[PDB]
Amino acid sequence: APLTQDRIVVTALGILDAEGLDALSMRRLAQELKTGHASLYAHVGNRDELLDLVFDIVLTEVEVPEPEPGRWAEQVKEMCRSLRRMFLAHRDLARIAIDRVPLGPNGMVGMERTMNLLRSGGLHDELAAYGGDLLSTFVTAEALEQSSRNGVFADQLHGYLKSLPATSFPNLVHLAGPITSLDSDRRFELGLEIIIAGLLAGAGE
Amino acid sequence: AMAPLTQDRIVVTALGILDAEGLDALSMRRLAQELKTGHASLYAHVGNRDELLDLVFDIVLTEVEVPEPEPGRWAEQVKEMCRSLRRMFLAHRDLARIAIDRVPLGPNGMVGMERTMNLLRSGGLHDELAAYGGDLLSTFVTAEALEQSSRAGVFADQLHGYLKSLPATSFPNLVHLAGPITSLDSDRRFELGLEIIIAGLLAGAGEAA
Repeated sequence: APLTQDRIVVTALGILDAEGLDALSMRRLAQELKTGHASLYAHVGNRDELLDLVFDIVLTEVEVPEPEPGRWAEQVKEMCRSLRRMFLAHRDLARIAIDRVPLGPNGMVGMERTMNLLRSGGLHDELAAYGGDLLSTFVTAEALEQSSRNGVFADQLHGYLKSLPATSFPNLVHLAGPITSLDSDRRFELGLEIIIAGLLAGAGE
Repeated sequence: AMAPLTQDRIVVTALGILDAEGLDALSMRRLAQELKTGHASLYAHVGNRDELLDLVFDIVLTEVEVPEPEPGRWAEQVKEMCRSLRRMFLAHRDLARIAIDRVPLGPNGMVGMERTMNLLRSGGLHDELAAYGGDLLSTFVTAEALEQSSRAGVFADQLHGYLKSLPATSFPNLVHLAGPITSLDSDRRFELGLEIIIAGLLAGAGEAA
């Protein structure tokens, strides 16, 4: 097999999947591929450059539906859920993403389709452009937080808040559970609805 | 001259280093040098570098003003409180970097959170929406800040020029939206995202009721 960018990225993604981001060093990479450092660099560049490629390669997993009449909110949700699923299937991938702009080949194609869908809901240019950005940021941040629970810290945070003097901190005592605790699924759906409802509001008539 | 060290004098000095020189310049050694004290008395007062940063984070939160609820002005008061948080980050180099992984539950943080939740609930938000909304608002403000600081006028005109000169037959939306996707000034992005989240919160409180 000739060394290629795509072979390097497949191998890199496999290490990441089975061992996590910290295990993906260029030294480890070169060693797995049975190649030298110079070849590695020539094909993918430095570590951050390689991670840009590994991010783009997994974006094929995100499906943006073709717009349908009267289904805009559900379809935008379906797209955000597809992005969530991508992160949940690749450990530490949200760590790579939380940082980056999805402008590689698959990212471009996906952004074109995303913007098609968003504009189709009647969103003005700035709203469609910024709303795609906000939704992507939201999804990535939530996936990162879920991955961060994969304990008791959140539980000690609960006891602390619950035992505050209720006369001085009535809201923190009362909301002690929701503030510390929320299920990943429920917070994702809540945040997704909030952003979608607010985009619709901005769209107006 | 030299007064016994207090926690406050130490933190204020640390924040000064951060403001002028950034987070990497702020080591315990630099801090002890700047205070002209020994490392025992520094550590007795503020612990390790991570504990110090928890303290620097809480001290600047004094700057965030969360208003007492005013009936009929809910949406603009939430904006106001969010703009105050943004102001604070913009004032303090590298501060969103410290904030991003931290829960603001020191003194200033906990009071700020109480007042925030007071304001959110005063708008008729049910418990989960109030609690989650507070989080989503702080998360959004902090992310924006991290990135107003992570920006440059070159890179955007490159990305703009890539998008703008894409085959219009292939990428009609990317070509047409090259400006917004690439341009958006910070103020504009900030206000749009604020509008969006506040409308969605009211929308959620309104179905509720």
